[PDB]
Amino acid sequence: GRDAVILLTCAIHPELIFTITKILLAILGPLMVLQAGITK
Repeated sequence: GRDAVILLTCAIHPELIFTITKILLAILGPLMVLQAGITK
């Protein structure tokens, strides 16, 4: 749940989880959404 994971996120491999959050926002792909099953 909460009130524990946030503490473990900054205490256990914080330099790696932050990088995942940055890629998490880039995993959507606003341009890719306009190319799903296109040009057929």
